[PDB]
Amino acid sequence: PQITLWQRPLVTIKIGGQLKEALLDTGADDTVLEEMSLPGRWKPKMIGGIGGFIKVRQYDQILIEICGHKAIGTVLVGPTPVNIIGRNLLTQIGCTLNF
Amino acid sequence: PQITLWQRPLVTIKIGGQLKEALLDTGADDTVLEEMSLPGRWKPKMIGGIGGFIKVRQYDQILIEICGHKAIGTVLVGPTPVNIIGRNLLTQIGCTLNF
Ligand SMILES: Cc1c(O)cccc1C(=O)N[C@@H](CSc1ccccc1)[C@H](O)CN1C[C@H]2CCCC[C@H]2C[C@H]1C(=O)NC(C)(C)C
Repeated sequence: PQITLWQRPLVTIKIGGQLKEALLDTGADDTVLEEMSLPGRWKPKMIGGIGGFIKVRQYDQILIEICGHKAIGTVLVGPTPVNIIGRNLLTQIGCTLNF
Repeated sequence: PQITLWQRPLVTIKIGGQLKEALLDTGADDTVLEEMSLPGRWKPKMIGGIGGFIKVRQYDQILIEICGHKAIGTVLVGPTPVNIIGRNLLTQIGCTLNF
């Protein structure tokens, strides 16, 4: 798809069998989702953005579908205001910025 | 142009005759630039990112040129680590996310 930006670029993703809405974010290096239980062992991690750092659980090799495209990568779970799909998964689905 | 996301999408912008590097961010609703003295009055404002809120100065009707493309809109100036070009300006240059 070609997504314009007059509105936030939110899309439906499927992860752990659940549908969730998430923001395509070229400014985020990582993918950070709201608190949820995923299978797998996880590692504590710290990530920062404007405002500061937050503690997150790092899950590796998680399967996630973004608008039907499959991606398998690291997903951070923690107290984010909104679900964010960062560059580690946007590259996997072949997403580019264009003008 | 088409910018891939292997690396952070940093591009050259020009504002008030000064060239600067800035991040194209579909996740940012606003444009936030590193501290700088712009003429004009401004309004105080608080914006939140991942770890919390920061105080910024809002300036209106600022002209920025992004890869030869002019945009004019509100810019927030505050102690950010990187200049962020948000959606309010990205839409003006016809920037789309494509996959
Ligand atoms: C989540 C994340 C990472 O995993 C790794 C690197 C950066 C980020 C990150 O938070 N990036 C942000 C840019 S701010 C930024 C700060 C430093 C470096 C690069 C970008 C997001 O792209 C945009 N970010 C998306 C999202 C983050 C959760 C809170 C709600 C928005 C807030 C918005 C944001 O911060 N907006 C401002 C107007 C304050 C700029």
